[PDB]
Amino acid sequence: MYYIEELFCRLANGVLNNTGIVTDDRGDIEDDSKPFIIVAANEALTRLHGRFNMRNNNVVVEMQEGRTNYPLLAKYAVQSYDPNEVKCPFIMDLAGEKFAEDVIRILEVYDDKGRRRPLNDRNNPCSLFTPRPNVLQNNAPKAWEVLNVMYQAKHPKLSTAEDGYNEIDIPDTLDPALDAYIAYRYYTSLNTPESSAKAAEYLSFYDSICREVVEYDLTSDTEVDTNTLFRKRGWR
Amino acid sequence: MYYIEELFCRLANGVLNNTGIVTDDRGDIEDDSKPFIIVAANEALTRLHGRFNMRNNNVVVEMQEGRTNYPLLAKYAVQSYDPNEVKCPFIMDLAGEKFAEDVIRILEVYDDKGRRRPLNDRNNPCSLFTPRPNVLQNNAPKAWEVLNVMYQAKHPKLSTAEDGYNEIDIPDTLDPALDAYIAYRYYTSLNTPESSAKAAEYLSFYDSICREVVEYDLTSDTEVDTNTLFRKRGWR
Amino acid sequence: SIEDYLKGKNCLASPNYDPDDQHSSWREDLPQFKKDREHLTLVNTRRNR
Amino acid sequence: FVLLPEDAKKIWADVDKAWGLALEAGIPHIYPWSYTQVMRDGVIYAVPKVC
Amino acid sequence: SGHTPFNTIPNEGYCCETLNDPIVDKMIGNAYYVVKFVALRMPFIKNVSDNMTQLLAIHNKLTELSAIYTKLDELQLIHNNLDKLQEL
Amino acid sequence: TIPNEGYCCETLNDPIVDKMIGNAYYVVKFVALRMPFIKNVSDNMTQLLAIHNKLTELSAIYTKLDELQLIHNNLDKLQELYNQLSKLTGL
Amino acid sequence: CETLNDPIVDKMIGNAYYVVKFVALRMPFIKNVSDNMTQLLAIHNKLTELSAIYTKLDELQLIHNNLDKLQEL
Amino acid sequence: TIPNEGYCCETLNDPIVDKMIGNAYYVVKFVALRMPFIKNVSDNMTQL
Repeated sequence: MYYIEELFCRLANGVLNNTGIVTDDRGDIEDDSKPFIIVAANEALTRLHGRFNMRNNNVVVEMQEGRTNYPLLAKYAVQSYDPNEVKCPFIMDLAGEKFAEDVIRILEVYDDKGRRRPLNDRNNPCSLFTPRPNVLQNNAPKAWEVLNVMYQAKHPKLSTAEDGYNEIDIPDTLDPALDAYIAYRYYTSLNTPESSAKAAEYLSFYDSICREVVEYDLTSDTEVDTNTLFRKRGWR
Repeated sequence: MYYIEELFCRLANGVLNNTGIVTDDRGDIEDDSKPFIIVAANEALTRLHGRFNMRNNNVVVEMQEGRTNYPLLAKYAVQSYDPNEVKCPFIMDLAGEKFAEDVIRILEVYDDKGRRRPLNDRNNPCSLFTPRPNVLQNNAPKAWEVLNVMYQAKHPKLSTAEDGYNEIDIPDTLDPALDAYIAYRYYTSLNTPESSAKAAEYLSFYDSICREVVEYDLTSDTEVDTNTLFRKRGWR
Repeated sequence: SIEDYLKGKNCLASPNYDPDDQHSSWREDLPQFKKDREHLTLVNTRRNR
Repeated sequence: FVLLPEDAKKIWADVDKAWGLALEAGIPHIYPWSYTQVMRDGVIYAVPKVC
Repeated sequence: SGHTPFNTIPNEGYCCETLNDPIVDKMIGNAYYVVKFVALRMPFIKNVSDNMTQLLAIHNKLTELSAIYTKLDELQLIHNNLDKLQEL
Repeated sequence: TIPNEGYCCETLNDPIVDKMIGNAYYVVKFVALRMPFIKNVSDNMTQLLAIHNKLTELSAIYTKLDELQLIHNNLDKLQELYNQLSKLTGL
Repeated sequence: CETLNDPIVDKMIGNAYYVVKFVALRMPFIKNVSDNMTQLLAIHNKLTELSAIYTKLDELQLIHNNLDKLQEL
Repeated sequence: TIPNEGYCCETLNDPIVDKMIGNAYYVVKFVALRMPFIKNVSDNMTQL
């Protein structure tokens, strides 16, 4: 829940202390070396959010008469659409946030009437398909039809361009994993044998921390639920 | 329970004697290298409190009419909220206890009437969900409804800025683990072949001490309770 | 401080209370006002200044 | 009183204890005995280390 | 482990007790002593509050009462003899 | 039939709610919100005790304010160089 | 099993909660008193004068209008 | 009404409580708190 400047300071004080990237007073990263750190941080956040299933997000898609493929992009969102290019958007962002393009995997799709819609089921005619990992199909659009999509989400892009996201939202147990990944990227990029050995060390540290977090289940990844098939099958 | 200055003088008179950080009298760390030690100490405390399950804390959250998502952040605490940004806070604090974000895992949630609320149960309509590790969901808020959250907590943030927490609360069997972790970080950051060899030793020492403490169960981590399923199942 | 225990009221009910510092039984805090005397020590003369 | 400077440490520790007792009693004014001995033995006053 | 303060009525095994102290400790911590101090001497507060109307009226005349008090010794002035003389 | 009952609407000056007496949390927060009044009472307890002690005397005075109002107005004329009263009795 | 022991001192709901409820049910008195600290401080200030007047309350009335008329008479 | 019995309110000048005589800890602490009186008596035994 801290800004990008705190990340730059924490890198200036932790790993990357001897490196020539850091300013003279050891306060913050030098200006010309910031895009490198931003790219590395984005890659690390995507890796972690793919691994751990932290964020569960929702989006609402409204159905037009002649369209069957509904890609989930920011072009068709209310808060971000360009009136000249797209006449009518089908992704609603009225309340809050801007729906950054962060669709990794689609889990559940529910109709506007409270009825579930099967995904990727060939033998069920009333099913929804995904030709691409974020594109969604419905082959029979109807009037007054709306679908709610529950999907696994990744961290929104960090840009530091006066309009991008400054905030970093990550569990406090996984800061060292992110820092280790950034250090691995840098020391691999240096292209020397000693730096290569240091990069190997940092990558191994990243893996070990992730495996520890998996062992102790600090993100509450495991889920169970009450049995419902006992009654469906007819047992007494 | 001891000050931060005791930690600085223990690191000045224990490990890190032979390094150039310490002052001439070897009684304290120089002003230039205190942020580094603070960052390392916070990382070590997060590691230990994630591993061992020492602290168990509590929050009181009351439910508003139109809210279902209740992030556990200081922006919504009574002592720390901004009146113009947030109309009404929902997390109750005290002037002495201001609720720093220290939520690792949520264990139990209890109603204001003394009845337990199932957590993350898909097949139970009257259950609470956590989309994110620090966010709660209640799909049917009601009048005069308040919830108690029983969660595992981490150590408060050390800042040494006349407003941060100076003290350290840790069992006396795990001081060498913290010192070894700090030394590991410092010796890795040097980027020389000998320093890495020393850092491997320090990290292995930290691991061995943690494993020993688990082996003898000095923190009373193991918990056992009386059997109540004997009566529920109908046995005689 | 056993003598202080003997010659004391030691009654919990008191009229003094600071609203700025209200806490439960959970909170433990060391005071910021450290109390420490100054002792005589000979200068090292090995640590050249 | 510190004569024969090879005996400085023990006598100055005793001076510390005596000053502690005098401060406990409440005497207003306290003197180290001499300028010569103080400058010869390099006596300085500092808070003790916490460890 | 720990006991949730809102976990009142845990009395599954045996009926007695409800365990309501932890909520008091959680919300009114460090300030229970002032509450008890007021509670012990509450009859005095009740008696004082019962006579609020009057105790405000004695106030609406405090300066006048002080001015009258300044002459209390002089007020008596042995009126009997002067009354007898005036009756003539 | 819009509901307005909630913890947000309540302020420190509101009275108690009879239906929520059974709820322990409601009573605890009821006492917690109104700590300024209890602190004001506690700080000035000696004055209240003295007034309670003298209430038996200050209880009567109250019946006699009306007479004292006229007596206070008369006092200025009533001074009359009190030493002259002995001479007037003599004459 | 049961740790209540003496019923006269120990309450089932809880000692602290019992005191808190006792204070809560009698809040109007505390509120009425607290609203008027400024007024009851003046009476405490002038308590000595009020006590002095109380001593002469029984006398010194004398239907004093009768006395002033007698002076006029 | 409001109970005000406890070990904190107890002082060395208070009399014994007949209810807690059976409690061994109460008797032991009652004797322990009032040790100055016993020491004063023992010091001046010849005079007595």
